[PDB]
Amino acid sequence: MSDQEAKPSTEDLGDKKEGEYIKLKVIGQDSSEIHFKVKMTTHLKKLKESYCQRQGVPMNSLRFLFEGQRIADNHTPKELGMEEEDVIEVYQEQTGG
Amino acid sequence: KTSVATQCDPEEIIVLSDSD
Repeated sequence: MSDQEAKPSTEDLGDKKEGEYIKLKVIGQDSSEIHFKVKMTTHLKKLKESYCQRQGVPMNSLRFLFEGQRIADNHTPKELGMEEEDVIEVYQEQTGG
Repeated sequence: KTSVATQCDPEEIIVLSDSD
């Protein structure tokens, strides 16, 4: 809420590159919760892969969702209707890997 | 007067580089 439907934080923070991006809260099945700063229109696949890849998980075994909403590879927070600090849960796609 | 205490940290995953 700035005037209408925006957050008025960009004119304070933004020391990284282009002001600031948006961070999601990833909930892993190991209860690991990681904060990812992706751009509004960033492939949430990348988000999914970052978690899985570094933590040693196969992408076919894990699904990332926004409040139970299945994230697709070419789907981004912008498209799904999320913003900074939104939450994404990890659930099992197929058999464990 | 305040002192810092070390915390225990679980899984730390890194983030990728931004799109858009």
